[PDB]
Amino acid sequence: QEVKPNPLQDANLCSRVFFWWLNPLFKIGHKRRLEEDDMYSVLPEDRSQHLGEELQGFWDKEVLRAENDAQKPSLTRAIIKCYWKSYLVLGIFTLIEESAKVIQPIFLGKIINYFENYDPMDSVALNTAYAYATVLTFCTLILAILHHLYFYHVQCAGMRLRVAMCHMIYRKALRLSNMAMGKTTTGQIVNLLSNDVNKFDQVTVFLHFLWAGPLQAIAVTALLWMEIGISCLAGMAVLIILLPLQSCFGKLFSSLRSKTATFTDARIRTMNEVITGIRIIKMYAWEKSFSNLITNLRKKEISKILRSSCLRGMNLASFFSASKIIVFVTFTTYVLLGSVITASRVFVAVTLYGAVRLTVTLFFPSAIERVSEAIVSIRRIQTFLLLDEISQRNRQLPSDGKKMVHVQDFTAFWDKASETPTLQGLSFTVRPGELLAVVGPVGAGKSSLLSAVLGELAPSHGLVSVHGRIAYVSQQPWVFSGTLRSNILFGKKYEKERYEKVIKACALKKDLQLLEDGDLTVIGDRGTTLSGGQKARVNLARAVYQDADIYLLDDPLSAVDACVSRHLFELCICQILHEKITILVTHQLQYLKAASQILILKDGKMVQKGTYTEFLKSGIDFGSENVPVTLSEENRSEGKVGFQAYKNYFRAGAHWIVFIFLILLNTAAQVAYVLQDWWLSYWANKQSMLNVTVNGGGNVTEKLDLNWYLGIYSGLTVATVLFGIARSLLVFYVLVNSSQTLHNKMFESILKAPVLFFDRNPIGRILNRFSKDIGHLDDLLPLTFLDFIQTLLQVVGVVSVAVAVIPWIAIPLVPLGIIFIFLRRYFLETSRDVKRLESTTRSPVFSHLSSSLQGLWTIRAYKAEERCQELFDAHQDLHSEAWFLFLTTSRWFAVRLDAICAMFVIIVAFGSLILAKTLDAGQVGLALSYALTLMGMFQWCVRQSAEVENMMISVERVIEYTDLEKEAPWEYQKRPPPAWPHEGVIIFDNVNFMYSPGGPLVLKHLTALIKSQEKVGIVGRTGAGKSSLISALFRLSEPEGKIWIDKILTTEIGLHDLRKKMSIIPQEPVLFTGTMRKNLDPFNEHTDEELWNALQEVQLKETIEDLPGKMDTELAESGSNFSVGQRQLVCLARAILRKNQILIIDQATANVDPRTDELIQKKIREKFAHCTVLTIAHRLNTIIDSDKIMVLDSGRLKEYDEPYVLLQNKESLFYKMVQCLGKAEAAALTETAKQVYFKRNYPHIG
Ligand SMILES: Nc1ncnc2c1ncn2[C@@H]1O[C@H](COP(=O)(O)OP(=O)(O)OP(=O)(O)O)[C@@H](O)[C@H]1O
Ligand SMILES: Nc1ncnc2c1ncn2[C@@H]1O[C@H](COP(=O)(O)OP(=O)(O)OP(=O)(O)O)[C@@H](O)[C@H]1O
Ligand SMILES: [Mg+2]
Ligand SMILES: [Mg+2]
Repeated sequence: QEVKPNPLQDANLCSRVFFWWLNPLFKIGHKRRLEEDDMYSVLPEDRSQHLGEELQGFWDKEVLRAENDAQKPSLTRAIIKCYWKSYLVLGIFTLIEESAKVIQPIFLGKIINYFENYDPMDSVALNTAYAYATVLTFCTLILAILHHLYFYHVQCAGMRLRVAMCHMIYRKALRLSNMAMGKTTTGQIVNLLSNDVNKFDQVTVFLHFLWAGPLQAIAVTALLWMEIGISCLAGMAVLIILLPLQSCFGKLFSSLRSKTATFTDARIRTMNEVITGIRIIKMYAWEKSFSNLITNLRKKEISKILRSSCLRGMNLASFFSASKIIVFVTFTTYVLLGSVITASRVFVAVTLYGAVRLTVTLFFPSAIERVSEAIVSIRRIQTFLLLDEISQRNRQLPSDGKKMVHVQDFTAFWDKASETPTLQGLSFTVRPGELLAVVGPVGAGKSSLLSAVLGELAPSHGLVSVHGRIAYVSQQPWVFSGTLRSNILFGKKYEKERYEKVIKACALKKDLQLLEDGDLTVIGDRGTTLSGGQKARVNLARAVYQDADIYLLDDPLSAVDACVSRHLFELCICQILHEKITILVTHQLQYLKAASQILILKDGKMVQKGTYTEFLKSGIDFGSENVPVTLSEENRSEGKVGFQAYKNYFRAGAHWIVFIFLILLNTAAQVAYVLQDWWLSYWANKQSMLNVTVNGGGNVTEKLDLNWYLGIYSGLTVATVLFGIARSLLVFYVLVNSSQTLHNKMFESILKAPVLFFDRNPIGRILNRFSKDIGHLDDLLPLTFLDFIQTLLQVVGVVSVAVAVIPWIAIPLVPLGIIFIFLRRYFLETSRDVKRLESTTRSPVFSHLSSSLQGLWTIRAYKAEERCQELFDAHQDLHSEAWFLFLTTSRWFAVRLDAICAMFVIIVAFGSLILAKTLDAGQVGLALSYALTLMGMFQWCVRQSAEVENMMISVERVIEYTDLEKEAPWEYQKRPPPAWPHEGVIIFDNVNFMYSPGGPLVLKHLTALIKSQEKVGIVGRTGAGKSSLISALFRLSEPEGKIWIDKILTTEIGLHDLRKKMSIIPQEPVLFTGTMRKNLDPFNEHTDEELWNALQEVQLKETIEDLPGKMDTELAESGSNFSVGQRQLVCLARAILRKNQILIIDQATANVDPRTDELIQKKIREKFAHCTVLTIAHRLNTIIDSDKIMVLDSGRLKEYDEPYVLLQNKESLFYKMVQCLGKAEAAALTETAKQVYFKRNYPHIG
């Protein structure tokens, strides 16, 4: 699958300058659409691993020199020391080009001097005119040929720098410790890799012009001084009064960029709690809660960028304002001093200014802004690089060949600001062949003991020793993108004789046989495709298949069915891991009979540590075609999209009256700019005629109205300046408003998407369009729209000025125009698909980064950092190839445009003499300079239009999401009564649920009756449909059959109205980043009294009050500070505070100790004893006292009756399941069920 080599490496200079190696690519793109197998590979020196590892050495040398100097490090010094060698050589080309751009007007003015004094006698004049023509061609060739190659090399260097910085940021994020994890979130890294690197490839382009500005300005001032006297110093004064203002604007630009960045960080941080928990938001109708925050943050960000956009508009208006400013300046003095201008002074002035402005007034403020943004970018990258790194594992001592884990007197602190430690007095050891059992209450430190073995917890007192590889199993399963086989292997080689044994031991055979593809089906991100019980066993199978030496199982039997839990514990831990080192932690009091070492931890204090018989003897107790991968690329059909997107983009900004006032002001500014030069030429001609008539017998002396002329010129100039300023401000404001409206519409439409979209499209595919695709509309879109509208206006003005001349020069404008149109049409048909492929290849970078930033724990546990870095480098090169191809195509188009313009100039200069041998200056003279200005404006306008089309097809990616077909509306026309549900009777009648249209069936003929105020329990093997039934009830996807709730069909009411009447406890734990008050209730409607009452009921306030800011503690990403027990308690508190009629418990006692479990069960039974509670759990000790228990097997309901009736039948699946888990527990459960049945049936004798 190796892509063909890039023909650039096998090309000479003659084909590299003109980009001749792009003919087959364009010929292929013109016929069919481009694919990923048609993009050329990057050079061997432009790889990600070759640049990142090269810059890392320089960064390490710089930080070592800073540590030796005992000062603060800096990234700019290392960047310079690394990228100055391959960049100082490019300065000589700019130095010679800026000199040629000043030399060219000299010859342009000298060649016209011959036509001004045309004589048919002397041939030396013709000889020197031809020599001037030859040197003019010599200068224009080097000015218009190598400039695009220099731009291409600069863009390549910028892309290399961006790739190196991205690799460095990724390598830094792959080593962040737990302390640094609480200061930064995923949104920060997303922003740093999306927008903070988009300025490096742009700031390295304009610094040359930045430092060459004054050098060319002084040169052109000294050149003008040769003809103009002391009066020319006013122009230098204007320059030295304008440039310091542009330099001082850098501080304001830096402050505005810093504010934009610190706000965009918080704006992007609120993405995981919106997307990854879309089911939790839909099950609680909290979409408006997140919309009240995200749109407000976007409005604040827009208000902050308003000042930056106003400054950019002011600079872009000053760009074309300073030209006429400098025209008026020194001319107000040369006219008032008595001297006059007829043709020569004004002509040389305009011909010099036309070349000076394009650099000085354009690239200087742009370069200032680019440097101001790059400073903030480098500062943020350095701040991210100076975070607290993870404690690297020290060099282990040479052992005697054996492996063991020894911990003696361990003491560490999770948070240095806290007063109490997490662990106290740890002294134990594990040998190969033993079984350690950790038991304790909630929030005691059971998982901290396992985390300390890995190396994530810095030991504050003591020493640890780890000999051998570790296979860690996190409490929360982590499944990345890919098939189940790739998830089990995880870099290991496929071995059927061991894979089948691992599948049989983990009881995954039924799961692989019930699916449609077995172990070859794809799995979405975050394991949204599979269930919790399936991922909990997939992770264990992956850990077992690795064949490691240390197995740190962090409660893998918490979300697994009780019937298969015994089989798993018997055929995966006591048989496979019997010879290895393992530390199993759990809450069940039946698996500890086979363990030889039990550590009863309590609040991080080692109370007891012995065997299982020592606790019973002493008397102490401890219980008190093949489903392609993730819906590959589907963005196609980019066949010259029409005005359908342009109309929407123009209407989302302002009203039609504002849209027409915009073009009115644009044409007014253009006609004023034209009339300025028109009046200047008229005054010059009038002064020439006056000098002629006063030299040829000037009997009368009638001087022109000096005051009137000066006043009208100043008025025209001021009007033009004000019109330009106003139109720039209006355009920028309209474009900012349009971008904000488009972003708001996209955000409002995304929330209304079905649950299938979120788990069929990867996180990266919908995250890269919320930071880069929508962030470009604030950084590149208006700067490209206004730089093209003004260019088109200037082209129209130049054409209207030139049409007033003999059409002998305007006739050949039609073939040139149609050739340019054909070239633009041929180049866009390729550039569109090239940009599409660039976006499609940049998407997987973020798609993999989002999964890596969540699975870094398992990554460090398995030591797959090399594989992760290789995958990241491959994903980055996949996009760098398309970026290089886009840059090469743009440079080839520019080279072709410049070549055609030079050919047209040569033609109009050569083929005109045969007919103008007699036609002198005034009618043939200065026409060459006219044509040069015309071709320059054309070359600028074509590139501007190409860039605008590129930006339009880029924003088309956002515009496409305007429809985003949805499910049933929020509220239908028929509304339920305000007292509904009054009873809560749910009736099913042949209901079927399918996660995808045409997919495998889950619920097959499910019929059950649920009375009012009847506690119904649901049990059965995992992955059977226990959650599918809840999903069909909550209407996450359109089900079959009919579902009646209090004589009301679910398919005839509003989705939000149905979801707001049923509370639910989520199966997986998830918390929102923010304050505890907002996490408990974001609407801010609950009183503190009832909040504390609910906290006391949940039994969490006792430890909540320990923190100083009980209601102000800001949580980390996904609740990194809180544990699984704390997350479950917060979810229970939220469900209690909901206080609705219908309550559905899915998974509430997964990782809960038996004591607090029974406590909260009794509390719930006392509180909600007057409503219908649909509780679901694996442990029967909390549901054996229910009214009826459902038995879901393979989707179909096998039996549904009373628990005692099920126990009285030795053939029932419920009895066959409860027969396991020992004998005493089963007997106690049967006795409790019999007592409950007696008390319910015969109270007269019970
Ligand atoms: N990043 C963190 N910063 C500060 N404290 C933390 C962090 N992570 C966990 N904790 C603390 O550790 C405690 C939980 O410890 P640990 O994870 O070792 O046991 P556990 O597995 O949660 O116990 P159980 O399984 O009974 O819930 C929590 O009370 C929490 O306050
Ligand atoms: N988006 C999806 N695409 C394909 N299949 C899916 C999707 N969502 C769920 N499934 C399948 O539907 C089944 C539903 O299982 P369910 O979630 O009811 O298990 P569970 O009862 O939650 O397990 P446990 O009781 O251990 O938590 C899963 O086995 C899964 O394979
Ligand atoms: Mg735990
Ligand atoms: Mg479930």
